[PDB]
Amino acid sequence: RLVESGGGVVQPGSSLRLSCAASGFDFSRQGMHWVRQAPGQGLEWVAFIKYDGSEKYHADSVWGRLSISRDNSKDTLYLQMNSLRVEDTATYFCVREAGGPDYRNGYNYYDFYDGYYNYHYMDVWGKGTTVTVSSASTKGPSVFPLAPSGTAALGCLVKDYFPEPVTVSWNSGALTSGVHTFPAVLQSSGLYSLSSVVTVPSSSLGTQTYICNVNHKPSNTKVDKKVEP
Amino acid sequence: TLQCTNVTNNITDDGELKNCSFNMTTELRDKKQKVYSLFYRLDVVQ
Amino acid sequence: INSNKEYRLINCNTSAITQACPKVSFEPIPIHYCAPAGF
Amino acid sequence: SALTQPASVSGSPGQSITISCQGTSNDVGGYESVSWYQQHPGKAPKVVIYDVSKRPSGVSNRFSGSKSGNTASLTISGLQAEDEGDYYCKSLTSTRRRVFGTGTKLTVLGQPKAAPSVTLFPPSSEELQANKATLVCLISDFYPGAVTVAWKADSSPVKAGVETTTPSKQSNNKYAASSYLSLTPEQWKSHKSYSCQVTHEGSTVEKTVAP
Repeated sequence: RLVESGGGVVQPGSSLRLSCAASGFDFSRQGMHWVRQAPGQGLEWVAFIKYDGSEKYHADSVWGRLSISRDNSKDTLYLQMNSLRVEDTATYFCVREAGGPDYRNGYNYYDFYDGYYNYHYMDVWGKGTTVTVSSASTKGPSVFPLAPSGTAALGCLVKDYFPEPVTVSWNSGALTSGVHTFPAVLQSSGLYSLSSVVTVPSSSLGTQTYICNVNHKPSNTKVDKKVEP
Repeated sequence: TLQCTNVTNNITDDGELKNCSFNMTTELRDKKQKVYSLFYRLDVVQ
Repeated sequence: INSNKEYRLINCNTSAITQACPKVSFEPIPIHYCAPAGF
Repeated sequence: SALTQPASVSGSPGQSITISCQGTSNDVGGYESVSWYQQHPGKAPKVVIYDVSKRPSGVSNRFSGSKSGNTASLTISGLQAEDEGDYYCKSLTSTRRRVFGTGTKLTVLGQPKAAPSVTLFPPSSEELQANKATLVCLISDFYPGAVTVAWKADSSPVKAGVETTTPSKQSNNKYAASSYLSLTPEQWKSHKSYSCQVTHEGSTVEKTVAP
C-alpha cells in the first residue's frame, strides 16, 4: 500500500516536498519511481531511485528541480520539488520497475538477509499525489455578450477568472434550451476562459433577453450581461 | 564463486584485500543469503 | 514469519535439531547406583 | 525524450487494433523491458503488458505485445467497451532511467464517427478597446474526440500564443473543444485574415475571419 502525498496547489517559483509512504512490502530494499501526469496528458516520467537510495536517476524535465529521495527505515519515498513551474501541475505516482525476486535453481536467493527485491512491476501501483502549479488567484470573470453573426448563435464569453467554476445559467435560469456549458481553459495568466453560451435561433437575437448569470464561486462575482448583435 | 574487488584505496600500489560479494545460505534451508566479506589474497584464487 | 501466513520451526535460529528414533523410548527405568571396592 | 505513440486509435467492438511505440536503440531497441499501461479517467494506470510479451496475472488474453526493432506494439483483440482508455508504454534506457510514451487515446466505438462543427469569432470590440485581441475557434459535435488544431495568419502557420482545450464530452454523446489565439490589436489589424484548421480523423475543416 502506497501513500502518495505531499502535493498541493502552489505557485511558479515555489518549492514543495512529496511523500510516497509505503506499506504492504519492504520499501527498504525496493527501488521506486516518481511518475507525474499533467491533467489530461501522458505520464511524464520523473525520477528513479535505488532500492536503498544512492542512485537517483531523473528525467531532465524534472532535474534537478524535482529531486528524488527516500528513507529506507521510514518505508517512505520523497520527491524534493524545488523551483516549481507550471509544468509541475501534475499527478505524481510511485512506480517500481527494476529487479527480480531471485528465485534461482529452485530456491529464493535474496540479497542482504532475506529482503524483498523489486518485482519487475508493482503489487500496488502509484495513486498519484497532485501538485497543481497555477499562477492566478480569486479574480472575477470578464463576461462578454457574444454578438451573433437560421442559427446566428450567441452567448456569453466568461473570460479571465480563477479558479473553477463559473455556474452560468441564463435569465435567472428561465432560459435553458440550447445552453452549451463548455469547459474552462487554463490561459497564460493562470485565469480561466470558458463560454457557457446558449445557442439560439437567429430570430430572437436581443429580442429574447439573454442575461448570462455567471456566478463565479471563489470570487463571488455574479456578472450579468445581456446579449445582442 | 566469489565476486571480489581490489580493496578501496587511492592508487599508489605497484590490494591483496578483497570486497567479496557471494550468494550464501541461512539457517532456514530454503531461503539464502547475499553477503560481503574481506579476505586476504592467500586464502582464495581466481 | 512476516495471502496466508507462513510459519517456521522454533529451533531453526538456535540449535541443530535431531529426532530420537522411535525405537528408543523415554520411559524412566529404575536405576540403582553402586560403588566399587574400597568404597 | 518521449517514446512516440499515435495520438489516438479507434475501433468497432470486436475489432482488433494495434498501438505502436517507437523509441531508439538506447531504450526500446536496446532492451526487453518495454511494458504497457492502461488508464481510465480519474484512475491510476494499470499494467497490461511487461517484458514486452508478458501479461500480469488477471489480465485478459485479448492483450498481446511484440517488438520489432526500435518499435514495440501493443495489440488488443476483440475490443470490448471496457478497453476504452489511454495507453502508455514505458521503457528502460541505457542509463537505467525510465521513459514513457506520449500516450494513445483508444476509443471503442459507441456510435458512428462524426465530423466537427467549427465556429470562429473575431475579437470583440469591447476587448479591442481594452488593448487586447483574441480569436475564439469553437469546435463541436465530433467523435471520437481527438483534434489537431492549427492557426494561420494569412497563409502562414502561427505557433505563438495559442491555447487549446482537451476535448470534453457533451450531453449529446459527442465531444467539444476550443482554441484561443492571443494577439495584440496591431497584429489583428495588420494581417489580412486569420484561419482555424481542425484536423479530425485525417480530415481538415477550416473557417476564417478578417478585420
